[PDB]
Amino acid sequence: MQTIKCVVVGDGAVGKTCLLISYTTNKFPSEYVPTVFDNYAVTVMIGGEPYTLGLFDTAGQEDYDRLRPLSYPQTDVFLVCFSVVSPSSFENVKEKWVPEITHHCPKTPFLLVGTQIDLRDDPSTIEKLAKNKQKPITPETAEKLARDLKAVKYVECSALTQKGLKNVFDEAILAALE
Amino acid sequence: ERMFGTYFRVGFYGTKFGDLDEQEFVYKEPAITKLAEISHRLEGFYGERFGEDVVEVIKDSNPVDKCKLDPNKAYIQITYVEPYFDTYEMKDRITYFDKNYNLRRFMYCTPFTLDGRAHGELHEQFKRKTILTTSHAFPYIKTRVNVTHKEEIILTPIEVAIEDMQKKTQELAFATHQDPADPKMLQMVLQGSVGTTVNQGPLEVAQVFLSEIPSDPKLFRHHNKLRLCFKDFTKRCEDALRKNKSLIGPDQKEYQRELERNYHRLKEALQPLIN
Repeated sequence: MQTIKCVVVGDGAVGKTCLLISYTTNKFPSEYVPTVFDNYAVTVMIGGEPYTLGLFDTAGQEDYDRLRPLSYPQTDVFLVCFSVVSPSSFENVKEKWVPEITHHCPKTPFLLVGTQIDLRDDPSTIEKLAKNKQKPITPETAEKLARDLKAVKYVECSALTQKGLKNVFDEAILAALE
Repeated sequence: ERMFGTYFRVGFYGTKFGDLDEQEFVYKEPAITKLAEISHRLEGFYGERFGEDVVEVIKDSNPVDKCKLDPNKAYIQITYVEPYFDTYEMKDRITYFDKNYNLRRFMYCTPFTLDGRAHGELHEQFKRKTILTTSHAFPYIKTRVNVTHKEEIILTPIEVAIEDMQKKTQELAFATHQDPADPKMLQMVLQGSVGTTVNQGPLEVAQVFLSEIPSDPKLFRHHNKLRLCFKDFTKRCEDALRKNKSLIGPDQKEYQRELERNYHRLKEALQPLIN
């Protein structure tokens, strides 16, 4: 067919972008060639059919509140993003990000995408976050929130070790195709 | 352009590799293979051999020091590469239809600062264009074939800017003049050229580089050529906004209007520098 419109929302500085660009250009987080423009495109193969997937990359700051939902019409699918080591980005998913896209597109499907899952299993951040009275987000606790809010599923990935990265974008297209 | 296939560079480091240690191949993987894929395949195949806590991927691209390497671990460097052609070699892949037939030069890009980081500001960002030459040329009876010569090219921060711009000026070009047009793809490209909310966007480029006519004329060739790539840019966003107006339905009227209030805000700001 034609492009699929996947609009990605989430708190700034959770590596929303760092993982968009690093997947779509076959670079590691270390070697991606930087740029000034936004949005990324990537063919993804799925059962011997090639699908192209536009990635719209939205700012996370309140300042852009008035202007962000301009990108929401004709969206086919949404990626809602928190970093699993960032318990504010996780609560900003219950109380801001998901109430919004479903206000404007109450039928466009969405995914919960936890990110930077390499610092979860990292012994220097957990005892870094805990010395602030917080733990990281286990997938246990994230999985429920997705069912709690009827996301298609939850998916987590590491930009850096590429783990489950491809599964994120594979689900997105499947979600959109239904 | 994976009409040719997918090409990664693979280097092997460590005694545990026997005859491979310090060899560098180019692997020919079938079209649309993601870095994630093969790296999972390679490390997971050598996690079957040596032991899982022994395989480590060099999540990098610029060259390899060895004394930084745990002489007990098996290190693999995996890096995506593209076929590299002469300006003559390319022209002939345009007219004649058969194109996959002398692939023996492949290129990756690695960025850096003079500061030893990987990225910087716009005025700080250098880029290394590395060219690998191979022992044979694809297609060929095996799927890997190992490197033999190698050439570094260095792009000054302005050349890097120029390269970004040209890539994007043509991203518009192609989406505009394509039939049946893809609205979603074209808006995505356009909304990210004029309506950027995340990255720094084109105006900050021309501010950095186009705000002083340099004295050194070796640098004028670059300064002025950046100016002209902006002139051609500005004309392709107009030509794209004009097209998206032909394409949207009611729901995207304010959307489109903002993309226009953007581009005009920007071309006003550009025109002092581009003249």
